[PDB]
Amino acid sequence: KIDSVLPPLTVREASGVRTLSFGYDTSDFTIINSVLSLRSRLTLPTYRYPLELDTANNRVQVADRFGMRTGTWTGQLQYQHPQLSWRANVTLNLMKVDDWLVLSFSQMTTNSIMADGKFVINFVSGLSSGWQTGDTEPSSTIDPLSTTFAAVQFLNNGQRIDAFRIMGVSEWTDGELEIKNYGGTYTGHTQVYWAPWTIMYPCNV
Amino acid sequence: KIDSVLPPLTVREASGVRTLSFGYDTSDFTIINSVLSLRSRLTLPTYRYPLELDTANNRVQVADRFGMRTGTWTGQLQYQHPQLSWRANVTLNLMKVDDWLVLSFSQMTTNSIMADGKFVINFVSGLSSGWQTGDTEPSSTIDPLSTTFAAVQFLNNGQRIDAFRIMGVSEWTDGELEIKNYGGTYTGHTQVYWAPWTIMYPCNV
Amino acid sequence: KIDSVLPPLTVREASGVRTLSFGYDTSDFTIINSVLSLRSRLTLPTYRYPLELDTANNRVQVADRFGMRTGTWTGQLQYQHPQLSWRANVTLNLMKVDDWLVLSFSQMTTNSIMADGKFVINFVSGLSSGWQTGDTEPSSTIDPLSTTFAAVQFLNNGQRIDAFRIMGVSEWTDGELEIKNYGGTYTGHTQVYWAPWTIMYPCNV
Ligand SMILES: CC(=O)N[C@H]1[C@H]([C@H](O)[C@H](O)CO)O[C@@](O[C@H]2[C@@H](O)[C@@H](CO)O[C@@H](O[C@H]3[C@H](O)[C@@H](O)[C@H](O)O[C@@H]3CO)[C@@H]2O)(C(=O)O)C[C@@H]1O
Ligand SMILES: CC(=O)N[C@H]1[C@H]([C@H](O)[C@H](O)CO)O[C@@](O[C@H]2[C@@H](O)[C@@H](CO)O[C@@H](O[C@H]3[C@H](O)[C@@H](O)[C@H](O)O[C@@H]3CO)[C@@H]2O)(C(=O)O)C[C@@H]1O
Ligand SMILES: CC(=O)N[C@H]1[C@H]([C@H](O)[C@H](O)CO)O[C@@](O[C@@H]2[C@@H](O)[C@H](O)O[C@H](CO)[C@@H]2O)(C(=O)O)C[C@@H]1O
Repeated sequence: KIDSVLPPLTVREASGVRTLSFGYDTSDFTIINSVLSLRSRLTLPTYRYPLELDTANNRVQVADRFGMRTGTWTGQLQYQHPQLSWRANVTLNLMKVDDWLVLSFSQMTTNSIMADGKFVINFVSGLSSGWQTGDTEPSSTIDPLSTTFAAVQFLNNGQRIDAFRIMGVSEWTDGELEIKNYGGTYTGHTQVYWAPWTIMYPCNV
Repeated sequence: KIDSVLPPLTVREASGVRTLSFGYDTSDFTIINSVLSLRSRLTLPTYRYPLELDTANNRVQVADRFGMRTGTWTGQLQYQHPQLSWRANVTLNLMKVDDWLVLSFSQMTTNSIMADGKFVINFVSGLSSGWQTGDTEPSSTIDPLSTTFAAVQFLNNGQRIDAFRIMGVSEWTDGELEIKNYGGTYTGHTQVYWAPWTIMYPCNV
Repeated sequence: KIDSVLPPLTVREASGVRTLSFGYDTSDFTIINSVLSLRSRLTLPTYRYPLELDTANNRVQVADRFGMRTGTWTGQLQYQHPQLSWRANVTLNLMKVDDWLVLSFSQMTTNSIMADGKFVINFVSGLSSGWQTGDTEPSSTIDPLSTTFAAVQFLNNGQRIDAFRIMGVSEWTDGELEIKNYGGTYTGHTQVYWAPWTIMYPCNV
């Protein structure tokens, strides 16, 4: 039947007995259970967010949402001072940009404030869909995480007086974000007009 | 002749017939068009920017430009108010840091301004090489995207008066960036000296 | 002995002699030194920081420290002006967030200052463990890299006068960071109370 044999196939006549064998690369293959098997089958790694595998085009990429994720918080902005405290209905815009959380305040009119004080935002409830309270937790306990200025107008018996307020992100406790108002320029007033302002802090959730 | 046969190769006599055959692992291989073929050939993924494959060292990395990309815009800064509007020749420095665009203003001397108003930057033309107009488009329509303060000196005509201006990134339309000046401290003046200032906004291009 | 063969094996006959041969997918395999060898052995890429391979779960991810790395600098904050200069003992908090370096100043009381001037931070020494001087080098030479406002109180014979100071990150030279105080509101004073403030600049180290 079989006259000759071509590689990988070879016939070795050792001890007057002709034996047929299959030749293979030792580092590539191995015989297990009397079959040709691959030595070291390479398993492809998985990817943790913000890295993702686009299975449709077999491409690894940074998730789009990582650069920008929007949301809103609806609740009551709490002003706190031992001698004066109030609640104002606000809706603030939120945006996750990389490892930062940005809060955007639109203009607002509030009751009067003391020379210094605290603003508290309770994220326990009020977040738009897709957002969890934990998503607003800062990635550091350093105080302050960031400071910004808010431009205001103090209303005092008809006259509008331009001033500023310095605001610092200082604490986060069980979903309550605390923004300290260290001070700034001040005058006796009845009401405050706040121009829009943004504040951001590190957040890796 | 052929006396013996070593694995993967095996001989089986069944139904008075002796048939030789090649022994293979069924999860590693198969037979396609009567030849040994690999089952499940693993294809290596490609990478979308800012991820890149350094082919020279077979290493996946984040592109260097992602952390920092510089540029300049040369044009006319437009101040807009219904009762007053002007154009000033400026060159502002630009830097792309991750998913942020930073605009850096050098000191400047401009005509007088109203208590509030708009600054417009037309990116349709004026960008340095490598930059396209689309590269300045914000990644969100939230208003404001960011706010900052600019320190100014109002020339009363006899005296130089220190004040501030609050600036907010508010809109981008077909290459025109709009920076609103909500207000701040103010006095009657002939001209404005602006100290340097920076403003940044989210941008994922 | 051997009655017949089966695929991959074939016994083809030509030119008067019958020969046994092994069949293979020519794209998948080849013969090298008369042995079955695979073509195109896939080599897995390595990863450059902030990308890393979690070997335990065979997963590629962004390093945790990339989003947040804390530290402290302890030294003397140097104020510089041709007609006045001093040194104050400070400890400032530092945080690396992505490609940004954030400096956090706690409240401080310093000696009096001129209408404008420079603040210098010498990172050559004073950094907490894990931090090198090179880690504070900006990723661009643009001036200013960033500006912020500091809220101050000018102390002049017991009276406290609220004002602001504009601060810009302007230069880094051999470990010395320079923060220019372009100006802001001012009055004659003997000492300055500074509210807390943060400033950040691009840094890809
Ligand atoms: C940060 C923020 O949420 N800013 C709002 C603020 C604050 O909610 C508020 O001033 C804090 O004290 O209010 C602004 O005006 C809105 C406010 O007056 C509410 C009160 O009901 O009405 C909104 O519009 C109403 C309108 O009053 C109705 O007559 C109408 O039928 O429906 C509208 C629904 O929107 C005001 O826009 C403010 O500028 O003071 C808007 C800020 O965005
Ligand atoms: C943001 C920005 O671009 N700031 C510039 C500003 C503004 O261009 C300007 O003040 C807006 O009104 O100008 C600063 O000064 C430059 C300005 O006066 C221009 C006017 O020609 O000249 C520049 O230097 C010239 C110099 O005037 C010529 O005599 C000389 O032959 O060439 C020089 C270089 O072209 C001024 O630097 C300003 O300080 O207000 C500089 C800002 O960076
Ligand atoms: C940024 C910083 O390090 N801030 C410190 C600050 C400065 O060290 C200092 O005021 C610069 O002049 O000091 C603070 O605390 C002070 C002590 O450092 C000082 O030894 O004693 C002071 C009272 O006698 C004061 O308590 C401050 O000014 O509050 C603390 C701050 O974090």
